Amino acid sequence: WTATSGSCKGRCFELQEVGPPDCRCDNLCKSYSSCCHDFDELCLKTARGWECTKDRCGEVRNEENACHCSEDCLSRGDCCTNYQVVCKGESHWVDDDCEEIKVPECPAGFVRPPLIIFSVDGFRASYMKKGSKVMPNIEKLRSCGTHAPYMRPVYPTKTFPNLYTLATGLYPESHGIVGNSMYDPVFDASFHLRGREKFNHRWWGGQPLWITATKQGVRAGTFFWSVSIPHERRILTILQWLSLPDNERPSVYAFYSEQPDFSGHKYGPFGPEMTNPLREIDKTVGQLMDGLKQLRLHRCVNVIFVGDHGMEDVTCDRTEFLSNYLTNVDDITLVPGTLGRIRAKSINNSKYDPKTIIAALTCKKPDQHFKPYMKQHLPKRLHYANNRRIEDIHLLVDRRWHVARKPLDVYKKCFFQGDHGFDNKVNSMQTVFVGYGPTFKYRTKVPPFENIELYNVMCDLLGLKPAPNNGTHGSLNHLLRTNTFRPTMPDEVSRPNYPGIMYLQSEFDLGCTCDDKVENKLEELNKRLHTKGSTKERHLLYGRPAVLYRTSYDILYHTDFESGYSEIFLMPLWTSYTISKQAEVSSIPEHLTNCVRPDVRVSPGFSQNCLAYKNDKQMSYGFLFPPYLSSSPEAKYDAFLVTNMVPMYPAFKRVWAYFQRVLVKKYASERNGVNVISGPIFDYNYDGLRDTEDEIKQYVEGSSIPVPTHYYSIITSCLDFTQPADKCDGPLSVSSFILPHRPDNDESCNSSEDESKWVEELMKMHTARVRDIEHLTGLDFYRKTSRSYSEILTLKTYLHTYESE
Ligand SMILES: *[C@@H]1O[C@H](CO)[C@@H](O[C@@H]2O[C@H](CO)[C@@H](O[C@@H]3O[C@H](CO[C@H]4O[C@H](CO)[C@@H](O)[C@H](O[C@H]5O[C@H](CO)[C@@H](O)[C@H](O)[C@@H]5O[C@H]5O[C@H](CO)[C@@H](O)[C@H](O)[C@@H]5O)[C@@H]4O)[C@@H](O)[C@H](O[C@H]4O[C@H](CO)[C@@H](O)[C@H](O)[C@@H]4O[C@H]4O[C@H](CO)[C@@H](O)[C@H](O)[C@@H]4O)[C@@H]3O)[C@H](O)[C@H]2NC(C)=O)[C@H](O)[C@H]1NC(C)=O
Ligand SMILES: CC(=O)N(CCCCn1ccnc1)Cc1ccc(Nc2ccc(C(C)C)cc2)nc1
Ligand SMILES: [Ca+2]
Ligand SMILES: [Cl-]
Ligand SMILES: [K+]
Ligand SMILES: [Zn+2]
Repeated sequence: WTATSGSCKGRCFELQEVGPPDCRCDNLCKSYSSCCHDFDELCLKTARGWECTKDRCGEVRNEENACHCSEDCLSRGDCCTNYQVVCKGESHWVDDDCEEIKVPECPAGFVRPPLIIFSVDGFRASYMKKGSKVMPNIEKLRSCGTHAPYMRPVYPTKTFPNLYTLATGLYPESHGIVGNSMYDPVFDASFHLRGREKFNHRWWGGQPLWITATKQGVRAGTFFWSVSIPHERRILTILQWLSLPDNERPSVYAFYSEQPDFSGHKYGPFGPEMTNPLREIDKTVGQLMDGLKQLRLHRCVNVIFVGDHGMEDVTCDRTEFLSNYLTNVDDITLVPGTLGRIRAKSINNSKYDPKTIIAALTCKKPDQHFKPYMKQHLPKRLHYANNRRIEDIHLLVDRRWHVARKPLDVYKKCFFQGDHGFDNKVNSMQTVFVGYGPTFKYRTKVPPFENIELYNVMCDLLGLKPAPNNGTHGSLNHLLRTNTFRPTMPDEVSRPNYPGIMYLQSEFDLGCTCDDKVENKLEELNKRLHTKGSTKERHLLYGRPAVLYRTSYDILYHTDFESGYSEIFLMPLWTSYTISKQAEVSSIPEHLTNCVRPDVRVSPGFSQNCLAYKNDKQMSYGFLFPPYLSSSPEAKYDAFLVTNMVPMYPAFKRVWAYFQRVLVKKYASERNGVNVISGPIFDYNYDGLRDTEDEIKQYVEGSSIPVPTHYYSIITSCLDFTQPADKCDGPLSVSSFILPHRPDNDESCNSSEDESKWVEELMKMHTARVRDIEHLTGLDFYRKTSRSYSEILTLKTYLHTYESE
């Protein structure tokens, strides 16, 4: 019930929300069917339109007008945005030359430059170039301010997940808005686009920017706009709020546009119908900037022009139907479209089996346009699993396609030409970022970055301490002229042991053998030097990784590689080695094929054993530093130490062996040498965070050797590839991956072919940021470089995407 008989008289677009049954006058009351009876008349005036014309100049104020051209309008804060232009000989903001904003130029009583977030739904990154002719205001913001070529959205590349990631700095699995549609089994409640459930606060986790601001004494405009409020009214409402007295005036505001997403769905991303929507957004930007100029705020306000996701060409004829795959189609519920999520239709049906559903969906047709995954097998860069609202079974849908349950769903639910939702690495889903204002840099282009980073910067722009989130605070310092956040490196928690030779060979009873007895002060001085770290500078280029949790581990030096060996997990946490452009690949000699060697620096009790691998019929083993890359026959023996060995399913060894034998050398060739850090990851509860030992669900049979869920590598070289990786004077270049450690290659439909046809494609799909590896390992990389710490944070958030330009 709402007592709609109250009135909006002097309450139009009020900032405090009133609770039922009192009637509302705020910018969301329409959406709730709760506005006062006189809201339209009072608050949504339209008379005479939105622009001053010469004849209205100095009019007598008529309060019926949508906006005003009378002399008192600047004091009242409610002129038409073109008032000064038409009536006072002023120029439109877009016509003025740009001039650097070195310091905020604000009216008296402004405590800080306000922040205005101008968000545009469906605004694809390439519209900045392709549409540039018809967007002069947006083009001026972009060229005069700070801009990225694109900004990466979160997965799924849907509206609400992305807008709420913008507002919180959190992945969707952590903020809880994991799609535009959801079922929460604990609430037994469903969230949808249409309806009222979605307004219930229990869906919405984390702490969005408006709440962060309010808790710390910074007032916020209400960010959400009901759809029938016209854009011109939204802009005039923001500008009016900006004329409130100091004590009442918000410092942060948002505007939202349903365009260009609305028309992109109907016409496709580049339909000729798309020009008009882009012109219209531009005109809205021009209204805002003109309105700020009138208020003397155009060199005071920081403006962020930001999109949520792009738009791809997708048509009804490109739908895959689960009825072409599953016999039991009526026993499942599908969340359909540009992603798939599958769960059981009834929890009372115990003949529902996810394994047989996955199998029926796996590489069943030559051209199949979606790939099924248990959510924990999805690429870790998507961070899309650790939420009860995310169904165990997921379908990653190819760009340009939909998945649906049955054909009748597509014509009794073509009607559309664009859609979005796909993998957040897809070019068509990339969106835009421009920052313009005193706090942003002048005419500066910055590299693409991820939208989870923006919340931190929005907090910096408003002098707020960000709530805990998934941005890496400091990684976007290079966007800002001032207000940078000067992070310190985390403190190492565990210091390493440096074991010398402490064990005789016969103390080990590991069931390992090696043909290594084939056997000098010239050479013997040298090997001692190597075991004490004499080549450490060559193989450990950026310092040892810091261990940021409590653990027991040893640093182990060798000719060709250095490792941080965990006595708790019985394997290295990290292995570090450098491969020059000139390095040679060799084979594993015939006599050494099954060689494993006890490491006399590490107790038997803290070593793996070969008997466990013999007894475990499913599990084999691999090496972190690859024997193929040994610098010499004698050095090669180091690669077979039991302390360089890790458990690997045979299927995964096909992947690993190809990476180590072929690809590392290819990279050293292309990049002028590479430094590699490889190691295991254990994320059995799929939370993106390192597992403690009591979370491990699987061990090599009969032993305490834990089995990794994933293997990572960080591959660093010099950004200026004219310098070799080990003598780089400036910025670095990095690519990384987190490969899932699986007992089959069912993910790779071409896996029966030679590794050269499928392995690198797998690795590309599992590309990662150094930062993703840091969360999964509790390690901190790049601690000793000649680079600024902020620049290193940016490197650590880098994702190498493999998309074309
Ligand atoms: C991205 O950034 C985010 C934010 O920094 C990172 O997420 C954080 O990770 C922390 C570590 O996992 C986690 O800390 C836990 O918090 C528990 C208290 O949680 C409540 O309070 C906070 C603070 O306001 C609030 O934010 C939480 O909100 C969550 O929950 C509701 C849903 O219930 C949602 O509205 C919201 O969306 C959010 O959900 C997300 O997180 C939860 C987990 O909290 C997931 O279940 C969801 O899927 C969703 O992703 C909460 O309202 C606290 O109680 C925990 O402490 C337990 O564990 C420690 C171990 O050290 C132990 O000391 C304690 O005793 C306790 O154990 C007890 O519970 C156990 C499990 O139930 C049980 O086994 C034991 O026997 C004990 O009884 C813990 O400290 C923090 O909450 C989240 N924060 C957020 C916002 O998500 C995220 O990790 C980053 N991602 C990456 C990859 O880096
Ligand atoms: C009410 C409603 O349902 N919508 C969404 C329609 C989805 C349509 N759609 C479906 C498929 N494709 C497109 C409208 C909406 C959205 C955001 C918003 N304000 C806002 C501004 C800034 C921010 C961040 C940037 C801080 C967050 C929120 N006001 C209104
Ligand atoms: Ca974990
Ligand atoms: Cl969805
Ligand atoms: K075995
Ligand atoms: Zn859309």
